[PDB]
Parts: sequence; C-alpha cells; structure tokens
Amino acid sequence: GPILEKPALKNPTATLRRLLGYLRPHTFTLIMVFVFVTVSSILGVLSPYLIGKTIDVVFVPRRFDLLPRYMLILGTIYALTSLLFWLQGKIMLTLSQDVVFRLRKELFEKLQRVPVGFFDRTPHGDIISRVINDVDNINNVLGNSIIQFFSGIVTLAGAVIMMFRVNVILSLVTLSIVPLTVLITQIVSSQTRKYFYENQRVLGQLNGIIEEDISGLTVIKLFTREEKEMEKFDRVNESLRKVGTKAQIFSGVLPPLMNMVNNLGFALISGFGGWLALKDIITVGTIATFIGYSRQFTRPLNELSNQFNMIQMALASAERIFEILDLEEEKDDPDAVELREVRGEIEFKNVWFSYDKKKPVLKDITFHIKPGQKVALVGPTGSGKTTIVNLLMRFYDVDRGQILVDGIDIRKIKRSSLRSSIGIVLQDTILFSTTVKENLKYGNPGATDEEIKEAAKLTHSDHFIKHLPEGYETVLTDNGEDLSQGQRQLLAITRAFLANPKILILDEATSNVDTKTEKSIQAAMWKLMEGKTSIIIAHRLNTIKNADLIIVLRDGEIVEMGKHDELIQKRGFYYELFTSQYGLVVEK
Amino acid sequence: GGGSKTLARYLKPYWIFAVLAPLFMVVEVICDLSQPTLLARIVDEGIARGDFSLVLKTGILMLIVALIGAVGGIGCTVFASYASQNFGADLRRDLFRKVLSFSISNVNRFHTSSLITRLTNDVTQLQNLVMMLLRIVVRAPLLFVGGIVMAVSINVKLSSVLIFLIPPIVLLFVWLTKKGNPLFRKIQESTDEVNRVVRENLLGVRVVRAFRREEYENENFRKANESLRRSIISAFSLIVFALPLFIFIVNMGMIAVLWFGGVLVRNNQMEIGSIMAYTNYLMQIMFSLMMIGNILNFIVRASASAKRVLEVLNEKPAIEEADNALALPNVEGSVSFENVEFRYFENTDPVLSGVNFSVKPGSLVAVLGETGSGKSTLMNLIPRLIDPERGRVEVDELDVRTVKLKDLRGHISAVPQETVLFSGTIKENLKWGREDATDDEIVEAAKIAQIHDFIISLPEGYDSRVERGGRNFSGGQKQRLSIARALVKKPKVLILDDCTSSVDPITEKRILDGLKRYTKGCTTFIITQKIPTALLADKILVLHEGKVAGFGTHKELLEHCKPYREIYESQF
Ligand SMILES: Nc1ncnc2c1ncn2[C@@H]1O[C@H](COP(=O)(O)OP(=O)(O)NP(=O)(O)O)[C@@H](O)[C@H]1O
Ligand SMILES: [Mg+2]
Repeated sequence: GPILEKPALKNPTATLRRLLGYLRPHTFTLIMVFVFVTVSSILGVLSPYLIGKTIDVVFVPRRFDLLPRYMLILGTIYALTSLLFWLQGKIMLTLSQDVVFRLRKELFEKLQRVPVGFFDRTPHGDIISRVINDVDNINNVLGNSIIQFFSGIVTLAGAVIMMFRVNVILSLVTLSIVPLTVLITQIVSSQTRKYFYENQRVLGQLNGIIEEDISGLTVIKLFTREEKEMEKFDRVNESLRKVGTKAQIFSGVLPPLMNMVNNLGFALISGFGGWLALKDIITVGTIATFIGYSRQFTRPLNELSNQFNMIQMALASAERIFEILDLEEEKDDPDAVELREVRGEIEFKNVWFSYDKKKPVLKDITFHIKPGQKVALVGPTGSGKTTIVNLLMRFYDVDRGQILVDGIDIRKIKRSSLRSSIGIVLQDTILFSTTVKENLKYGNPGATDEEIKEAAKLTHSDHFIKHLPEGYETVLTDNGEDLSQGQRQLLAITRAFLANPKILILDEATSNVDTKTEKSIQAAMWKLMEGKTSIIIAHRLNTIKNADLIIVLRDGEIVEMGKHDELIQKRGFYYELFTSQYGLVVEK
Repeated sequence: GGGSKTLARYLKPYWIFAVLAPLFMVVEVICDLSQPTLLARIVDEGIARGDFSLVLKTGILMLIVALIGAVGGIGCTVFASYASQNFGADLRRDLFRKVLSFSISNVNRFHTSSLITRLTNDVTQLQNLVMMLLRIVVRAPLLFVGGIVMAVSINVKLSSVLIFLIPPIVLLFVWLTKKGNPLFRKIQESTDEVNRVVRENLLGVRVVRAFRREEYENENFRKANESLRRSIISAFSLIVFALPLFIFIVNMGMIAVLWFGGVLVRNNQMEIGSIMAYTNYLMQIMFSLMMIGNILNFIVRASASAKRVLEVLNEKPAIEEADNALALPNVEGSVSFENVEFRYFENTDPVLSGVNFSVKPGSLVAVLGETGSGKSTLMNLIPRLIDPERGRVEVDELDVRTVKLKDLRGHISAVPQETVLFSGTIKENLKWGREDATDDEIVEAAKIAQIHDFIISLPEGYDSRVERGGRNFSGGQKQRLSIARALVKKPKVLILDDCTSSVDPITEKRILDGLKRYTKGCTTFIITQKIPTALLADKILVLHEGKVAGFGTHKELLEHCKPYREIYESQF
C-alpha cells in the first residue's frame, strides 16, 4: 500500500556494492537476461510499427501476395518476444531464490553466534517478521521488480524514438497526454495515501477493541460491560464507516482516470491521425501504429514510479540485513580450556552484573561451593537467584568481580567446554516439536535407544512415555502442548540427566503439577543430583532441608548463608521467609 | 439445521448504491466499446471519402465519450465504496454484538483466535467481495460479452477466429489452477516450516546453546531452507511460463485477424478500418477474459469467509436469562450445589460429579486440589458462566437459572486465574465495577490490594496508561490491579482463583489479611493448590479427580481426606 515516508538509508551505494556482491558470482547470466529484456522490449515496440506498415503495404495498396510474408515476420517475432519473456522469466527465478537462500543461510548461522542478549532485549515475533519481511522485500526487487523497471524504460524510450522518426507532430500530440497522466496520478496518490493511513488508524483501533474484548470476554460479562463495550465499538465503527469510504474511493479512481487518458489518447490520435492522413501528411497504417502506443504512457509510467519506490524500500531492507550480519559474534579466547576431569567447584568473587547497565541487579555477590554439595538459592523475586543461572552459563559476562569453575575464570574458558561441563533445567525449559526420543537425545547425540530406555527409567519417565500413543517415536507437536506440564518437567529432567554435566543447576517449578507426578519429579531430582554438584532453586521444602548450604538472596545481595537449622534458629531473614510461608505449624 | 441467517440483509438497506455502482459501470464499458468503432468510422467514412467534417466531428465525439466514460467508472467506484463499506460496518456490528452475547461454551466451539479473524479479516474480505461484485465483476464480463458482440456485428465470418482463441485460453487457466494450486499450498508448507525452525531456535536458544547443538540446528535449518527454494521454483516456474504463453495466443490472435481479415478485404467484404477496430475488440475480449479468470480464483477464497462469518451469526448463546427471571436487589451470600455434574464436551467423562456442598453468607472457604480437579470449573458455576449438566447451583437458596443475570453477576465478583485489563487509565480499569466510585474508595481497594503504592510511584499515577492488553504491567501488579478492581465492586460473593501466582509470598499474606477485615459480610472462596494458602480460610473444600473429597478443617481433613494427605505429602 501507500508508503508512509521515504525510507532513510545510510550510504545505500555501499549496501548496493555489498548487495551486488551476491550477484557477482553469476554475472554472465545477468548480462544475458538484461540483453534478453532489451531485445524483447524492442521487439514489442516494433509490433505496432509492422502492423501499421502491413496496413500500408499489403492492405491499402491491395497487394496480398505480400500478406504471407508480413504475417510470417510476426509469427516469428512474436514467437521470440514470448520465448524471451519465458527465458528472462525463468532465468531469474532460480537466480533470485538462490540469492535469498544465501541470505537466509547467513542470517540463521548468525542467529546462533549472536549473544543471547539480543533475544532478551526485543520480542521474538517482531524481530522475525521484520527480518523475513526484509528478506522477502529484497526477493521481490532482486527477482522481478528490477528487470521490469529496466524493461519498461527501454520500452518507453524505444516507442518514443520510434514515434518521432515516423512523425513529429503526431508524436507531440500523443505525448500530450503524459503531463495529464503524471499530474492526475500525483493528486490522486496523495489523497489515497492520506486516507489509507487515516483509515488504517481508525481500523487498528476498532480492531484492537475486538481482539481484547474477545480475549477477555469472561471479564466483560463478569462486570456487565456489554452495553458500555458495545458503545465503545460503535463510536469507532461509525467513523470507520465514514473514513473507510474515502479510503476506498481514492484508492479506486486511478484506474478509471488512467483509462480516461487512454481514451483521450485514442481520440486525439484518431482525430488528428485521420486529419493528417486527409492532408496526405501521414499514412493510415501510421495511425494504427500510433494507436498502438496510446496506452504506453499512462500506467507504464506509474509502474515506473512505483517500481522505483519499491527498490529504495528494498535497499533499506538490505541495509538492515547487512547490519544484522555484522553483529559481533560470541568467540572464545585462544587460551581457555579444556576443563580438566574434575568433580566441579564453583566460586563467585565480588561479582556485579546488570542487564540494564544503569540499574544494578546483583551486587558484591561472593560465595563458594564444594564438589558434591547441594546448594539452595532462596529469596523473593527481584533478588537475583534467577540472574545467576545466566552468568554461570556465560550467557552474559560479569561486569565486576569474577566467576570460576575448578579454579579457572569463567571468561577464560571456552563456552564449548563450560556448556558441556554444566547442565541446566529451568522453570521454563523448551521441548522441540519432535519424537520424545529425539528430544531426550538432544543432550548426548549418539546415545542408543536401549541406553535411553534404561536412563529414562531411572527418572520416572519411562512409564508415561510408553503410555503415550506411538511410544517413544511420538511427535510432540507445538512443543509438548499435548502433555501435562509435570510430564514435560520430567522429560526436561531426563534430558538434562543424559548430558551428565559435572555441575548441574536446576529450577523445578511446582505450581501446576499433580501430586502423583510431583513425587516422580522430586524422586527423579534426587537421582539426577547425586554424583554431582547441584545448585538448586528454592521451591521445594525438602530440598532446603537437605541442602548442604542455603544462601539467601535479597535485593541482589547475599544476606545470609548456612544450613536450614542454622538459619531458622538465627532468627534471620530466612526465618521470616520460612515462617511467613510454613507458619502452618500453628495448626499442629 | 444450522441457521437461516443470511448476509444479503446487510446490503439491502443500501440497494440504491448497489444498483448505481454497476449502472455507472455499463456507461463506462459502452463508452469503451464505442471508441474503436468511431475509429473505423474516421478511416472508412472520413479518410476514404475525404470529408474533414466527419473526422473532425467524430474526433470531437470520441473525446466526449472518453469523458462521459470517465464520469462512469468513477460513479461506479464511488457508489460501490459506499455499499461495501456500510456492508462491513453493519456486518461487523452484528458480528460483534453476537460475540458479546456468547457464553464461554460458545467461545469453546470457535476457538478464540478464529473468532478474532472472523470479526477482523473475514469482514474485510466480504467488504471487498461486495466492492468487487459492483465494479469489475460487472466490468470484465460486459467487456468480454460486449467485445464479442461488436466483433460479430463488424463481421460475423471473422468472429469464427474467436471460437479458436477462447478455448485454449480457458484451457490454460483451468490447467494452471489445477496444477499450481497444490504447488502454492506446497509453498505455504515450506514457508511455515522455515518459521518453526526460526521460532524454536529463538525460544529454546539457551537450551540449544547449553547443549552445544547449534551445528545440528544449522543442518536442521538448511533442510527447511532448501525445501522452500525448491517448492517455490516449481510453483513459480509454472507462473513464469503461463504469462508468456498467454501473450503469445492473443498475439497469434492478431495474426489470425490480419491474415483471415486480409482475405475478407481482398474479396471486397471488409473495409480496412473495420480491421483496425477488430484488432482492438480482439484484445478487449482476451484481457477481460483474463480478468474473469482472476475473479474466479478470489471468489472461492472469499466464500470461506462467508461461511465462517455465517457460523457466528448462526450460533446461539448457551446461557439465557428466562422470561420472568427474578430480580435480586440484594444477596446474602449463601452458595450451594446439589448433585452438580459437568462436562465441557460430550466425549469426555465428567469434570465434576456428585458435587454436594453448601456455604453460609460471610463464610471464608478455601477450595483446594491438585491441577485438573475442577476448581475453576466449580467456581465458574456461581456466576452463571456455565450451567450444570446434572444438578443445580443456588445462590441464596435460589436456582441461578431463575434469576436475572445482571443482578446475579452484579453481586458476584471474581478474580480470574488469567488476568486481563483493558485500554485506558488504571483508574478506569479499577472503576469497572463501580462508575460512581469515589477516588478515595479506589485508593482503599488498591491499598488492600497492595498496589496503591506501585500506582502512586507512576509519573501519571492513577491516570497512568493501561496498554491495550495490559502488557506494560507484569503479572504481579496486573494481578493485584484486578483484585483492587474486584474489591471496588463491593461484592457479596468474592472468588479468588489463584490470584497470588504472580506476587511475592510476603505481599500475598498482606492482601488476604486485608480481605478478612474488608470483606466484612462477604462470602469468599480462596481457590488454590497449596495447603499454606488454604489454611488462611475458615474451612477447606477439597477436590480430587473432579469430586469433592472432603470439606472441613486441617485436623479433620488430615485424618479423613486421602487426597489431603496426598497433597500434604507432596508439599512437605
Ligand atoms: N474451557 C475448557 N474447555 C474444555 N475443557 C476444560 C476447560 N477448562 C478446563 N477443562 C478441563 O476440565 C478439567 C478441570 O478444569 P479446571 O477446573 O480448569 O481445573 P483446575 O482444578 O482449576 N486446575 P488448576 O487450574 O491447575 O488449579 C481439566 O481436566 C481441564 O483439562
Ligand atoms: Mg484453577
């Protein structure tokens, strides 16, 4: 639709040189198409000539022995015009697609080298649509738009130089309609834009009212809001009625008006062509030729104006894609790992971090974990027990202080080794739309289907897995929507178990599980935590009791530490959190 | 039988517009079919007979027909704009009014996502379809039929060339539609698949990365990337072969006209000008015939929007207030269920069964149970959002089905498990239960709701802006905001379905304690899956597997309810 404002690009030539860099490998093929477009566009301006000349040589002089020769010259010229259209058409089809195929390849490989940070900062939906739109937007131009712009320009100039050599006055009479076209086109194009957007505005509002009221219908009824909500819809709707009309009118008067100038042209060429013919100045067949140009200025001109606007727009898109392809990737230092075979000891030393550099989230966090000891991070949301997992998995780098495993800085150890030595289950892990077998294999690729049965058996997953339709090969479409959340957490645990990381940090939700699975879950936990260091999140009453160490966080700081019994008797903040949660003992 | 509702009624009120739209079209099509004939008249009766007046007058006459044709095409578009617009307006209104009346069991049929599209997209399609019916749907066919008519009138014999040109074109259209349709759908499969890989990689990126499986995910993406390239070349290669072949046929058409027309003029049967006018008509017939093709492709799709919209206009509300429903100027807060049984769908066994229990006004009951026990269902019966399949539900010893819905719903006040707010100010949201509520009264509620201090910290404060979804606020203050909204209503029954999930345990305790003193003479349900929160209530209703397992106190319940012990063991 009507562009809002011309796109603001930065050094498009550079991005053009760069975009054309994807075209260099197949240059010969491009030149060929360009000449194909050339020859075919000319061949088409010749048609109205020959036909007019055939009227002049065969028909009027009445010599039909010549008819078969002209009618053979067309049957051949036409044949090529379309032979080329099909060539220049298909030649680009595989070319264009081959280009964006590369752009996609690059963009995706880029998606896995680019810091997790970018995924957290902006919503998933809009970064994908904006990227795929630019990728498509560049497809259109590179594949079709560009050639049709060049085709139409060779056609335009051709038909014009031709007309002038045949006749000047008649040429000037036909080109008389050009100013009319351009002027009308521009006036109608401003109204169409104005109301398009004015309508888009009112429509978006009305639409929003619809999406929210249907999504929150229950609430709307609970509060008896129908009358009020109906009126809210009404006032907007009645203004969409009035605007949508204007929007619908201007967007639709151009075709009739462009037609009108096409007929005004026909008339002129007819009323002067036939009046110069009567002065013997021009020939009749010449009129037929000029008639065949009277539709070569209205729309084909606009298509030139619009195809130009679509090419700029495409550059902007390219520019965006290029900037994304230039984002710095995550790279390990030359001297990092590999981590020696260890049991895994962690340590924080005056670590300061914050997603938003402005607002601090952690602050002077310093502690020490011992190989094999279960640890528990407790606190009220807004603490930092969550922001811990990331830093330790080096999804982010610490701003102050330092972290180390087995006595080696986390920033001086290849992320590859770190991620392999550390495991992670989250309150919100993510299953892939695949066979449960494949999901559980995502950790230790190459693990047999017999070893996985035993492994999945030790975490209380084997039972409900066979109890599924199609056993292990079952496809978990839409990321496990057809499973109970408990059963998913179980699977996530079984998966994490197969990676067998020396260090294992996990966060096990308990909000929406059935008591049955609940036992299966905590049982699987203990059989997942054994034999290795585990940093658990505090939701389980029975894990903060067996915790070799509890470390209470608050407002991004370590207020207390020590075992449960120590912390409750200390009358500490831990006591407050615990008694204001398990102060149910008043009953007993 | 589904329903006799029909969307032709939305156009009727504007029939006058619907009749001028196409009438103004003919005036154009005529003026468009006229041009090529007046050209033949210039050359075969002006130039050949050498009288300037003829050419001059029919030249001037061709100009007038161009302008009149202009007033034609415009008047059409103008009038069709009006008709199609009011059509959508009227259609959209009723469509919205329907949805507002829907019970939850109605929204159950059409998933909520489809409802939105039917009221937004489908409405525009139909709007366009009506726009289309009144312009090109009249245009193209009239140019096609009128074009053929003119050719036949110019010279019957030559028109036989049409009989040869039309069938192959029509045949081309059919072939493409029947070979390309499945190849375009095939593209749609390959595109979406590309998204599934791009979405999952953004979603579970930490998973992927942590498992050092990126390499596997590239190889996994390439597979979808190639499929897209492949699926597109195939489909679009057909397209890029059709267009040129179409242009060829119409071009050979010209040939056939100049060649066969050539003999007719030799045999002194056909003038030279009529040959020029024929070549034009020849084209009009063809291009129109191409437009007619495109129209058909759109119609079938448009038809699907008609069906979806009609289904909605034909659905009946599953909850209806009886004719002499009882007015409830007040309610005390008695709430009872007698042999209540409930299924959401016929295929599944009962979600609730043998539900018998009562509650006296002013009570504070906690409804406890594991996920999928029917707690929310059970509560949704009180405000008549759903009806029992078996048994009844009473409020103040009255059958809810028996009383006015505005009254009943007016005295009840629920805080839904999934919180939703609406566009406007926070203060507007909080007044949803009372328009005349004073500002102080709202501060009271928000204070109890432990949210007044969050609001007060906002630059705009109470006049602060609520995004369309309530997306700007997180779960916590959104959740708390509705508790405030719930309390401002001044309910005689207050349902709190997991209204703590998104707040700190410290904040939670304060709200509930604030209720005890503010829910003065208010029957209150605390729905939750945790024993700690259940213990704050005077008595505990326990649900397990859709049935009431035990109703009493921690002491009683611990000894009597195996589901209670089962829950107890799970948390301790
Ligand atoms: N709108 C619905 N349509 C069809 N089935 C439903 C719907 N809502 C709930 N159910 C099913 O009905 C059963 C009970 O539902 P519900 O009362 O929502 O559970 P609940 O006890 O509130 N669980 P939770 O929300 O986790 O505390 C479950 O098995 C659900 O799968
Ligand atoms: Mg619930």
